[PDB]
Amino acid sequence: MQIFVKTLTGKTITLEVEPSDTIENVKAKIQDKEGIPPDQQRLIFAGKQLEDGRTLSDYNIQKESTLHLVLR
Amino acid sequence: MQIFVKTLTGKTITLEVEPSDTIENVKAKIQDKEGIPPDQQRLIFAGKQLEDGRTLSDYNIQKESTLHLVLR
Repeated sequence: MQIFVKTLTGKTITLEVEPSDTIENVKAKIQDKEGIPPDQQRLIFAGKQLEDGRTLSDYNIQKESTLHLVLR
Repeated sequence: MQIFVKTLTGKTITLEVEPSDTIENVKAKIQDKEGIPPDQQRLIFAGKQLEDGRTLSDYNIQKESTLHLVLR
C-alpha cells in the first residue's frame, strides 16, 4: 500500500509499504530517498511517536495515510 | 457544507460536514481518509484548539472554512 510522509519544509514523499513493514524499515526507505540518517528522524502519526520495534499495522495505518517527519 | 483541513506537510483535505457535526466526528472522518488515529490529532481554527465534545456551529465555522491539523 502507498503512504505519504510530510516534511517540516512542506514537502510530501510517497512510499510503497506493507502493513507488516517495521517502522525501522520505513525510516530506512526514507534514508534511501532523502539521505537523512534514521537516528535523526522522528515519525509521528495521529499525534503519536512511532517506535522502531513496531509495525505499521500495529498503529492501524491504512492506505493513503499521511505520516509526519520530524528532524532532530 | 464543505470545509478544508491543511496538514503540516502542506496538503489540503476537503470534507463534507454539517454544523451539527461534532469535532470527534470530524476527526473520525479524517481517520477514515488519512489513517491518523483521533488521539494523535489536534484541530485548530482561528488560533483556538477545538474540543472533541463541541460542534462546528459552536465555533461559528462557516462554509469553505479552513482548519489546521497538528500531529502529536
